Order: sequence, then structure tokens, then C-alpha cells
Amino acid sequence: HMFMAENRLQLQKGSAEETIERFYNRQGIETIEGFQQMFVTKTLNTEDTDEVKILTIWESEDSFNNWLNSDVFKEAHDDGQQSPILSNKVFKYDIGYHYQK
Amino acid sequence: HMFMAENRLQLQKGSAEETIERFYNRQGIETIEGFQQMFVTKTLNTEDTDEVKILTIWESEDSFNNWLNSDVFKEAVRLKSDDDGQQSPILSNKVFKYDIGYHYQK
Repeated sequence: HMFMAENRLQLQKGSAEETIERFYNRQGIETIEGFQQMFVTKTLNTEDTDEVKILTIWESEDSFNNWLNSDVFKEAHDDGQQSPILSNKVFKYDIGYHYQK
Repeated sequence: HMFMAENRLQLQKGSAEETIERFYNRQGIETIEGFQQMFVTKTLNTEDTDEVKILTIWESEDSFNNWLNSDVFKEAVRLKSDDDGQQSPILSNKVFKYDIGYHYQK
């Protein structure tokens, strides 16, 4: 039923505070039918690197795919600066149970 | 600000669905001041094992801690399809905690 997509980013240890806020940009994700929620998290107590996750909740995986194929997605997405992002991966999940007070 | 706790379960392949069923019973979590949401997920496209995550969203970490030390938690599962004594095929149960820097709900 409900679907969750995760964009897991590994950053240079300590670079989260200065890098993270950029991921708070929705960039029109809420204009996609089926989009429900978005969370941007920073993992506590990591030592090797800083870990940032962008979680998006959808009514279905089709909704998510439509987002990927949308124009708002296409539109979205100092020189020489070494990037703070070490890895960028995507994971997909079926939400088997959800409850909101 | 907002806080997310995660219980990450590695499971015998094929047991994801049954395991999520054991979590339909929130065991009074919503009675805790600060509790906001719960998500129980199954990781897609895994090969040799299953993965289920129990994510709980809170107003603060203190709220989450209050749940763990609450009477409802300390006093709170078996499925109808279980044989007496059957165990959830858990390979590992790990805990992770997160600060939620941003949240948006349509």
C-alpha cells in the first residue's frame, strides 16, 4: 500500500551542519499526486561519517515513479571544491503499518 | 526539535510480512506525550534476507525515552498462525536514533 523511498547520503564527518539544509528544498515534490510526507534526518552518534537521509512517503510506488518522471524533478537536480558527499544511495520500502496520532 | 528512533530487524527471508503483523499492536505508544507517528516497513529488493524497520517519530528524544520507561510499555506478540512457542526469525535487532531536521506533510 503506502510506499517509502530513501535517499541515503554519507557525508564527510562533521560536514552535515553546513550541507544538510540544502536537502530541505522540496523542489515541487508536493505537486505530485500521491505524495504525502518528507523527512530529512541526521543520524546520531556516527563516527566514520555524517549520515543524512531524505525519506519520502507516498500512497504508492507509482506516485513515486511519477515524481521521478515529472518536470519538477527534471527541472530540479566553489568550483574545484571537494564534495562533502561520499555516497548517495536509494532504498525502497513497502509501509506495512502506519499510525499517526 | 523532532526525533526519530529506529529498530532495525534483519530477518529470515520471507518472514517480513508476518513480522510486521506482530507490530500492529502499538502497545500504548500513542498514550505517550510527544509521540507523533509510527511506520513499520519492509525493505524491497533484498536478496538473501528480509529487513523490517520500526520507525517512531517524536516531538523530542525525551518523549521517546519517556515511552521506554512508561508503565504501558513495561506491561505490554503471538500471531494466530503461530505454533505454540514459535519464534519471530530475527537475526539481529539494532537501534538507531536520528535528529529530524526537516519535516513536511501534504
